[PDB]
Amino acid sequence: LIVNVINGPNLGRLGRREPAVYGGTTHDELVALIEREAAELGLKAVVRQSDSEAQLLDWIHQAADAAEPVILNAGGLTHTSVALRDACAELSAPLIEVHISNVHAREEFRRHSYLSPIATGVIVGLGIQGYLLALRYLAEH
Amino acid sequence: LIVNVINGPNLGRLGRREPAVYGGTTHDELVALIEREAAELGLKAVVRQSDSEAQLLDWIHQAADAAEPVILNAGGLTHTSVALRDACAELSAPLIEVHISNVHAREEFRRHSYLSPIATGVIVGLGIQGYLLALRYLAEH
Amino acid sequence: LIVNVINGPNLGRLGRREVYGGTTHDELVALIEREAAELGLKAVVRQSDSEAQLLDWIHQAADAAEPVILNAGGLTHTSVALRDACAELSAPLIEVHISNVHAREEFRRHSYLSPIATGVIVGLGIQGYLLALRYLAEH
Amino acid sequence: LIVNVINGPNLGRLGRREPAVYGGTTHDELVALIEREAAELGLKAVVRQSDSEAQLLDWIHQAADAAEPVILNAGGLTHTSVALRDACAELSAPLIEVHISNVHAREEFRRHSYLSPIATGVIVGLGIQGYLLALRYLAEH
Amino acid sequence: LIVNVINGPNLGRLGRREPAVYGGTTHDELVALIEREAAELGLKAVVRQSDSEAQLLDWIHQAADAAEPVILNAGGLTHTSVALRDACAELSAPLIEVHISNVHAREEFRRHSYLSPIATGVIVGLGIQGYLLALRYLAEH
Amino acid sequence: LIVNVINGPNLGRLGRREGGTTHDELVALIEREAAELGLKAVVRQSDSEAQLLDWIHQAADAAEPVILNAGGLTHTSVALRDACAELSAPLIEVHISNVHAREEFRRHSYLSPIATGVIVGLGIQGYLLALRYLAEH
Amino acid sequence: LIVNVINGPNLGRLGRREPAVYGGTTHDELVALIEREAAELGLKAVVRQSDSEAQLLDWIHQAADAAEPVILNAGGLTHTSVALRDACAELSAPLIEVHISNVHAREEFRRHSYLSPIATGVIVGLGIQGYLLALRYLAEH
Amino acid sequence: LIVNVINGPNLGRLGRREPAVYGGTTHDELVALIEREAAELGLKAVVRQSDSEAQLLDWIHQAADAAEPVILNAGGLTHTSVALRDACAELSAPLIEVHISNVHAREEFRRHSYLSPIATGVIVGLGIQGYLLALRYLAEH
Amino acid sequence: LIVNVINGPNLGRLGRREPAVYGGTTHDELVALIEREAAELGLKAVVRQSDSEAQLLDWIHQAADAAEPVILNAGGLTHTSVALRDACAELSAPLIEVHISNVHAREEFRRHSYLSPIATGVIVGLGIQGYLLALRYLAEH
Amino acid sequence: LIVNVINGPNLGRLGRREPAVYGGTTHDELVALIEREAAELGLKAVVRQSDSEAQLLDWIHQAADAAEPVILNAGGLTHTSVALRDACAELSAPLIEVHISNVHAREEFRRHSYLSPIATGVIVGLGIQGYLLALRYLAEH
Amino acid sequence: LIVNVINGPNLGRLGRREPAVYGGTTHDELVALIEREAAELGLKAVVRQSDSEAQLLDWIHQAADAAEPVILNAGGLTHTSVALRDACAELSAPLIEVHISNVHAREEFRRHSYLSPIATGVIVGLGIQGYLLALRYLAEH
Amino acid sequence: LIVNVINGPNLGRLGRREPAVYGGTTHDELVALIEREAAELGLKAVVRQSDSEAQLLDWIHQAADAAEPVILNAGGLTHTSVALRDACAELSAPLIEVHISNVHAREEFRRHSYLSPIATGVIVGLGIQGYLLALRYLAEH
Ligand SMILES: O=C(O)[C@]1(O)C=C[C@@H](O)[C@H](O)C1
Ligand SMILES: O=C(O)[C@]1(O)C=C[C@@H](O)[C@H](O)C1
Ligand SMILES: O=C(O)[C@]1(O)C=C[C@@H](O)[C@H](O)C1
Ligand SMILES: O=C(O)[C@]1(O)C=C[C@@H](O)[C@H](O)C1
Ligand SMILES: O=C(O)[C@]1(O)C=C[C@@H](O)[C@H](O)C1
Ligand SMILES: O=C(O)[C@]1(O)C=C[C@@H](O)[C@H](O)C1
Ligand SMILES: O=C(O)[C@]1(O)C=C[C@@H](O)[C@H](O)C1
Ligand SMILES: O=C(O)[C@]1(O)C=C[C@@H](O)[C@H](O)C1
Ligand SMILES: O=C(O)[C@]1(O)C=C[C@@H](O)[C@H](O)C1
Ligand SMILES: O=C(O)[C@]1(O)C=C[C@@H](O)[C@H](O)C1
Ligand SMILES: O=C(O)[C@]1(O)C=C[C@@H](O)[C@H](O)C1
Ligand SMILES: O=C(O)[C@]1(O)C=C[C@@H](O)[C@H](O)C1
Repeated sequence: LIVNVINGPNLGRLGRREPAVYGGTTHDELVALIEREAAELGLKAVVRQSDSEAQLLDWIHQAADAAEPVILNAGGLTHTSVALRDACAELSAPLIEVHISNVHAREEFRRHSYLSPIATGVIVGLGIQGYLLALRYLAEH
Repeated sequence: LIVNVINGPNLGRLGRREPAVYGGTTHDELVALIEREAAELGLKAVVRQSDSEAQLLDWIHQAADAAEPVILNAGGLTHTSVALRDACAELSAPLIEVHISNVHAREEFRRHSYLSPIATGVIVGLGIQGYLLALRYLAEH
Repeated sequence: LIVNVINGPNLGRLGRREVYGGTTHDELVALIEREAAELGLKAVVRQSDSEAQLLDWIHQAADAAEPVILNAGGLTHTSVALRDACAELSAPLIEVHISNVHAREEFRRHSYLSPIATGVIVGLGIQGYLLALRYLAEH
Repeated sequence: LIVNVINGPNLGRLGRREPAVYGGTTHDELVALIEREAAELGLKAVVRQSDSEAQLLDWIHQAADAAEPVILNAGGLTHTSVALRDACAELSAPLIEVHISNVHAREEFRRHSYLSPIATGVIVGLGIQGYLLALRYLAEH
Repeated sequence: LIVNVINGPNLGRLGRREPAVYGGTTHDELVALIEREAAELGLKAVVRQSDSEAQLLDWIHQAADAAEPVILNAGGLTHTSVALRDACAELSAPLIEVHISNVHAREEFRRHSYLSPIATGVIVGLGIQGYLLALRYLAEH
Repeated sequence: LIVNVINGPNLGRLGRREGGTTHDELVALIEREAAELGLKAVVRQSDSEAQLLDWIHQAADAAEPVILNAGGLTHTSVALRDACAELSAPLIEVHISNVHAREEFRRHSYLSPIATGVIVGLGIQGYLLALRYLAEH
Repeated sequence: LIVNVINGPNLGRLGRREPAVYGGTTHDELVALIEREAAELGLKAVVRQSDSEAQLLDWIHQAADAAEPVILNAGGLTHTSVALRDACAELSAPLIEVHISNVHAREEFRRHSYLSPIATGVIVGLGIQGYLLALRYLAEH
Repeated sequence: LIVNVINGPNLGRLGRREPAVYGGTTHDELVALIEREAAELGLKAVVRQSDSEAQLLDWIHQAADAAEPVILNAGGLTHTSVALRDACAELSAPLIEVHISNVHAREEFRRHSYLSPIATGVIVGLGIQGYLLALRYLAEH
Repeated sequence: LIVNVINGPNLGRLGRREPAVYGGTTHDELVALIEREAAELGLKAVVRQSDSEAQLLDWIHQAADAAEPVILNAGGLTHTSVALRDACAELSAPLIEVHISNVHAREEFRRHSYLSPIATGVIVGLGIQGYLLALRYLAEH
Repeated sequence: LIVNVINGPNLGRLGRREPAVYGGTTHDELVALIEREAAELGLKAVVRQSDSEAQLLDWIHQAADAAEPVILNAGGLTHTSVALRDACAELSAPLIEVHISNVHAREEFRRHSYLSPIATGVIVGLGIQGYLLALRYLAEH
Repeated sequence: LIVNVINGPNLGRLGRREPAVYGGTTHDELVALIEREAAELGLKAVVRQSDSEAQLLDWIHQAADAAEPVILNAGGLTHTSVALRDACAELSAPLIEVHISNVHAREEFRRHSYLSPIATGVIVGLGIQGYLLALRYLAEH
Repeated sequence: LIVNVINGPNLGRLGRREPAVYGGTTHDELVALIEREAAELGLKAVVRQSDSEAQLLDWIHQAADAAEPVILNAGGLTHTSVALRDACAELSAPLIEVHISNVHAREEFRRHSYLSPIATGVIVGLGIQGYLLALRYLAEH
């Protein structure tokens, strides 16, 4: 059972700066953490990160075609991209929107998400653990 | 450690009505589910519900005095109540805001929350499992 | 059958003074019960300044599949809790306002109930409640 | 005592389309039903319908000049006509604004009315019976 | 010469938290300072606090029936409660809206009050002394 | 301590037209209450924004507190706000009328977010209530 | 030459019911005044009034083809008619918008005009004499 | 098949007193061009224009009863008429909204249409050829 | 009877720039025109210009104490000054707001006036002749 | 004459979902249809699709350099990209914006386009036929 | 070649109250810096400050008549003054708007400028060096 | 001492067409001017341009990891890109935002920038010299 975990722009640099806002973990540490939690639940997690909106669209496309669930932290494109929203709306399996930081306690523009209205559900502010709680929801649904 | 799970107006009726929106589980079964998960996790779950703002405020106050964390589904008061937000901001232990339904796929006025800017984090649209995921985050701190 | 008339905060002091007419709350319960007997209905007329109490009355009506005529006072404009309790009614809900809320302060022009109500009557004074009965008498 | 019942554009076709929104009663049938209820109340009803704003303005002018009350379902002109509002503000007898459908459960632009601030009262969402109820109000003054 | 001083939700806990916004004086201390100033001024002050909306309305109804002035710090109901405003609008004697904190220098939502337009006057930002100044006004009036 | 009471535009004509207290009368009341509180009140009025700014600059330099009724400039003047922001002693914004029961435009104030506190609609006594707060620090 | 004076809906009832929001002068009396004042200025005024938008459009069309000035009191259509603003935008000669009452001292919706951005100029609040002054502007070109 | 092409206010004046914002083609030349295209397409076009909203409504009621498609350029009433929108919402055959000018390159208010949300589709800015393209859509369905 | 004509900031420089729609007339030539016309009417005009807000307020205070009328072109302050509005709001005689240019055909910020709602009337876009029309109005009251 | 038909993100997947919203025609079959209609018209169509914004900008830069027309369905970038609008605004030949779906009958965010104000004109809701009607306008200019 | 540097209200107090904003340089010191840099560049700088709007207007009127450029830091009047804006629009030589602090990083009202749309360009946030950069642009014309 | 100058989409085509907006200088020429003034100043300028947001993000990451300053003309992404803003907010060295044209003099959407609030300073409207002025600020830190 495959679960795609997809990270958007700038998330490749997790841990290098403001560990107050996004955690101390780097992206390789995140990938290993998610893979371990996913094996413990009976799932396989494919974890991918890209700064390129076209590349993220490609991965969502493949997820739609294989009818696989998506855990998406779209970074900045969360608030700006209709193209990514429409590609995510093709997913027949669940879609969990994840934000490491509490986007409601930050700038006003971070409060609006193209993704939330079409997601199965949203987890915000729970730090890197939010990804792990999303997998666990997909294990039980 | 004690975790408080507080439910706001109307959630006493959980399970009888709009089962595609809220669960099929009743509040009684909900309380049981939470307690069992909390037990597994090394925690103790104190799960209470009320339709009165004054009573919710009283329980939040108690949690603040006790330095205990709160998992709050405020129901309609989420969107309307400054008095509740202000009492919640007194918590020193974590506050997770939970909604059973995906408040972002619903009427616009449900997209606005007084609680979210002052919560540690927010979990929405993951049905009743959002409560159990919130327990799991607090297990980790 | 039974029709529930539910009045919200401040409405206990009807006709008292210190817009809404000179009829008191006692006199209105009597009016509604007279008119409803005449229509062949049983009217239960209840008032509470407590939101939680209003909800419990709504919940009861919804369990018994009975109609509600609701003047929710200030909470018309402010309570999502109450809207959601009323959205559970399977029998009709008629939202009533004694005053013409459209001829007053701008904030009184927004109701959380109207979108989920069967219909709404506004500005016709106390008779508003009687017209709602007459509507419910025809179903 | 004459009461003037006035219907705006498109309502000549009542009963024929959107019966789920505007009822299955035709406009001839409405006129009869209203005339009957008026007589039972001790009133005489003059029911008229035009798709023409100039026409509806004329009939309002006559009602103002005879000091007769008006029951008005102005149809789409509810939302758009300042001219109709002003003609109506001249009236010294009462003005009751009626809508068949519940205009607050429908498109956002139907929630705004130039007539409501200047009317004695408003009835909405009670079907055709909404006209009978306004007649009952007027018999009582 | 009776003055009612009425405190709304959360204010039973004054001085216990956020002492930089609301002060270090407790509610019981505040009762005593208000009582002492009211005596100096030739007034009898009745100081009451509640978390319950319905209870505040009853207190205001009694002030209405006895033509007594009210000094009101409605706390969070300031910005949300029309029922509270309506009850206050029946007062024939002066009404003083008081806030301890400078509500204009805090969150945007605290900058709107249902009470101010119908109050005699408003004092904000002058701490606990705001209530004492409102007493002095009423002794003058 | 010296406390500066500053009145903005049009306030020189108080008492003419609707309280009945004139500006001379107002100065006199303020000075009395100030002395009863152990303070020396300096009360000035100007229709000129530049002059108002100068008075505020001087209170900042002398670390004195200001009671300010800015009149119509309350709702309009960023330059006045910034001058007041420089004050290290408390600033109290006072309005004679209840600005919240009037036109919408009067419900916005450039001064309130930077003031220590605001007193509105208590008439001329607001100036004396603001004196009393200042006397207590 | 010829100057067109066009009044829109409700304005044929000037004088009766009414003001003075709009004066005590009647529409016949207004016609006489304008004609007289126009005579004195060496102009011929043609004064016409209609509650029909299509009829007012027709009169503007005639003025556009005759290359004649227009003094326009559009009534409620001032605030609502794009079609009237488009007819008037065709005029090559001057267009003077006139309102009897001071539209800026009334309801907010009257403060908005489709005609003002395309008019040569606007006169508001000077009563009926408003028309006579526009004539005198037209006499000077 | 019969197709109705209905032009609303001021469009009788195509080509006379203004543009190209609108082309140099007169209404009669547009009628001839539309009839030639229709015939080439195997259809019969009926082209009607009015400055009167009531007349437009009558024509729309007829097309609805005749189950005939409509190409509508409602002119200024596009932006203003709820009554025209509702008459159009009843058409069972396609409705194509056409504007000669590019309404999106003009005033802000031209950018809102009551008709677009209930139209099959919309063509704007393509000049008079827009009508001939709408016809061609209808010949293919 | 004395009439005050008061021009605000930058107006001293009339006819230096840019001749539509401020005109080619200088401030000196405008004083002379206003004076002749005032005499023709049986009135005395006192025409004054200043770039100082305080100076304007003083001139307004004089007219208020002398129960004299004012024709005011506040220039930029029309849009920005509550002080100037409050000063004019004291005038017991008529106040006419004048603008040389059609402020409705210009920047959106020029369509808001603090003066218009308290003025007797308003004249816009009729050039320097606006001031003479204003005098004419005052001659008749 | 080369015409460029450019499709944006997700549109390579046409025909796979929401047929319904976008039709059953695949991208391959669309290219063939547009090629064949172009030939009928004496044009040569070059039909390209990409998920990459950078790639779209290069294709529009080439059309700007070669002075060739563009039919552009920008998909989600329609409502979000200034960069795309600016590159389009450089086009010297006609630019026709196409949407397969009726974007005004869908979410509010879809009713805003960066492209429309600088397009020659806009065709929406006519299905894939919209691309062929756009070719036909270009054949005439 | 003369260059007017004009400083608006409160800027006389530079240096002695907000090093973080604003900076440590006094007005006298800024004068000497600017004159020095200007000499380096072959310009003569005239640097002037006033808290009086009438005074600033007069200096802008003078630079207008002498066709000299202006570096303007209007302080608070930037956000509030139409009069200042209009005087500035008369300059034929370049007008450089300067702000010492980054006004986009501050309260939302400092983000609106009446001067930006009419300036040649604008420099913000580069501290006092902003004045010296503007001179360098003017030295290049 | 390295300074990176980074240009966004369409800016490769500088100088070619639109020279009254963006100058007649081409990109190659810009790079030569920038490198020459950086030498003059004791600095090394690395000047790059890309139409790809992913590439831009990578350039900004490398500047963050090297603690180098950035002068950024983001082009259209200025107004639209949160992902860009976030990458820029990692920069420990100064960030200068530069726009060639005066964005406040253009369309309203150009007056909003995601970069301004997190930049050190912003230069707009000063043409190509804007970049050289930003180089000079940075020389002086
Ligand atoms: O996971 C984060 O909280 C986020 O999604 C990442 C980068 C920012 O652009 C988002 O707004 C928040
Ligand atoms: O958990 C639910 O999704 C909710 O919190 C409950 C009741 C409603 O009032 C809230 O909007 C959503
Ligand atoms: O009965 C009505 O007029 C009302 O519901 C009663 C009290 C007020 O709070 C409502 O706005 C109106
Ligand atoms: O009868 C009413 O429901 C209505 O007035 C009739 C026609 C529509 O235009 C209104 O919005 C509702
Ligand atoms: O007195 C106080 O400042 C307040 O009234 C009390 C609690 C908060 O909820 C109000 O916003 C401010
Ligand atoms: O003191 C008064 O209430 C006020 O400050 C004076 C003049 C007006 O401009 C203010 O809005 C209120
Ligand atoms: O004459 C004017 O006052 C007006 O044009 C006439 C009738 C109303 O509908 C307008 O708002 C004002
Ligand atoms: O044909 C069009 O350009 C239009 O429909 C005609 C007249 C105007 O009122 C519309 O805004 C555009
Ligand atoms: O005469 C008028 O056009 C105006 O009063 C004069 C100067 C400008 O500042 C106003 O906006 C209009
Ligand atoms: O062709 C369509 O209708 C559209 O251009 C394509 C995809 C969506 O992102 C647009 O909103 C509509
Ligand atoms: O130069 C400064 O940044 C400013 O111009 C000075 C004073 C404040 O009023 C401005 O907002 C910014
Ligand atoms: O440098 C220019 O002024 C700009 O940064 C470049 C391209 C456009 O998209 C921006 O709005 C302005």
